[PDB]
Amino acid sequence: MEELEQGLLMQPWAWLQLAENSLLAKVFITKQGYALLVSDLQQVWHEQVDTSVVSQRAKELNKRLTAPPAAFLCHLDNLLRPLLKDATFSCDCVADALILRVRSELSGLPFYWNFHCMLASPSLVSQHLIRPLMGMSLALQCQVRELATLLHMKDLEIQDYQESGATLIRDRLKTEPFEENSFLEQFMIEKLPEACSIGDGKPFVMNLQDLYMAVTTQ
Amino acid sequence: MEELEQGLLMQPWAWLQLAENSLLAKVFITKQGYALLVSDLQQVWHEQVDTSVVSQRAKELNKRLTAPPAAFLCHLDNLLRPLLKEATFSCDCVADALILRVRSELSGLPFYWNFHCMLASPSLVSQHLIRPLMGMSLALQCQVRELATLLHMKDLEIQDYQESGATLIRDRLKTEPFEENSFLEQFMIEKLDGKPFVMNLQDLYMAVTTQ
Amino acid sequence: ESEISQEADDMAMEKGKYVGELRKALLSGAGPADVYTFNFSKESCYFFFEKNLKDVSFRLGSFNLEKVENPAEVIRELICYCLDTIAENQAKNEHL
Amino acid sequence: LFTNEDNPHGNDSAKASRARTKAGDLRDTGIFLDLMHLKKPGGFDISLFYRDIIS
Repeated sequence: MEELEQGLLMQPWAWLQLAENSLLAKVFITKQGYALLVSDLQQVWHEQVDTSVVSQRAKELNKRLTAPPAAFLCHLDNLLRPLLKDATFSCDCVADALILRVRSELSGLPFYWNFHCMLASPSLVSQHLIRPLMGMSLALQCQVRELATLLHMKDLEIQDYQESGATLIRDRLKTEPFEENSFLEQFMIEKLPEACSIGDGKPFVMNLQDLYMAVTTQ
Repeated sequence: MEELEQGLLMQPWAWLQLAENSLLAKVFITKQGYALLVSDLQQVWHEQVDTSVVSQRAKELNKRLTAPPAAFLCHLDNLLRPLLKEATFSCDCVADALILRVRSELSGLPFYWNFHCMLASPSLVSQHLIRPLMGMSLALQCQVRELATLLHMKDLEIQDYQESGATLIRDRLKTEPFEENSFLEQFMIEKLDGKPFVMNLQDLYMAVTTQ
Repeated sequence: ESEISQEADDMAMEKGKYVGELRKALLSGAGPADVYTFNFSKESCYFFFEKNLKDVSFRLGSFNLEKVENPAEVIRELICYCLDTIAENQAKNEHL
Repeated sequence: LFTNEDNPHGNDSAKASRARTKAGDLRDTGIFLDLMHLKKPGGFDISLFYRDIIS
């Protein structure tokens, strides 16, 4: 309560090591456990179960729990590296039920364990999974616009330097001042097909993640 | 599969002028049923069902008044015409028994209407819409990098402007050598509800939502 | 007051506009551009009136009929009152 | 000296430099000058440039 979202949104946007898919999934190491949180505004598949219900489902519904939850907590706590040092997470995308079989393997014999994507908690998701839109707007879509304005005053300084002497001579630096409208129009008409850069999320791990943490800090 | 949602996504979002909340609703009612996509940012009404609910609403209150479905769809199309330049819905501050109240004085006798609402699904906010938002964020990052490179090359050209320049300088605007630490510090420390989101991104959202 | 709220709910309009429409339609005055189709269906023996616009059918009102037993007296009083008000208007006109 | 100009030095900076030099000269001589807001009294909006060496 008021600690899982605060202690979970801080997870850097790091790609989970799936064999095939390139989904955006983040989870942060929390002493109270873990809860895989995904945000895309259309349909949630988030693992979050009450302690009591999983308790009964382990006592008189699941007979495979041959390892105490203390072992799982210890494994969760003693995992400082986010990226694999070289436990590959394989998925079989053959049907609607995406059963991401998380093979719990520490060293040697792979322990048999599997996940299940049940319904998430209504209150927490409905209250804290709409914030990222406003958090992005208020911070990033103001900082970027202020950077653009700083460029605009730099262009103004260049142009009134030019009008007050220091006339440009060589053609190599002979460039027109930047215009946002003309740049947008030329992007739409000429370089939009060639600027489509998605791939596997190259900036997702080098620029998007850190700036998003800066966005999601507040 | 894709036709209806592809056509509806091109339709611009219609913010309802209620001055009490943020409403991000899509309306496009021309053919193939009615697309009354009412969403309060927490529960979208996937009201794409057939004439069953329309007929039950029109008949359970009107035992002597009937209108054809063609008239219903024409009225639905004409519903929000004088609003995109009233059809206002008012919520309340009461518990989970959400009963909307319409107390407009039109004939002296209050008019009674019920707003059917189902349970809000907590599995409705993590699949698609941020992926185009991530594309727009990538476009914004590319624009920021382009503007930063333009700033850098203009700074280099300004470095040419002191040996062939020496123009009128107020002496309070000297250009120090560019330092990444100072740039990041000034970008971070100093220049760091829902209504500002919509009234700041309604115009920008249509730019990249297509391609 | 049986069927009036639909004409304020369907096209979501408030009072005053309907009052103004009634005042400028029931009284004298008509528009040459806007044709009026006052279809009184005597052949079908069913009394109803319709106002057609933008090739769609809507509702305006309903008027059940109950036969009056003294039409001659009311019509004679009506024409007498019309003549009296003509005389009064002419007298005021000449005085003015 | 009273005027509505908080900084009348949008002209050539040579004039400003010469004025500063002469102000230093008269300060050395013992002359003191006074200026205060006239255009917008209050707000510390005056003496944008004169706040350097004039007090």
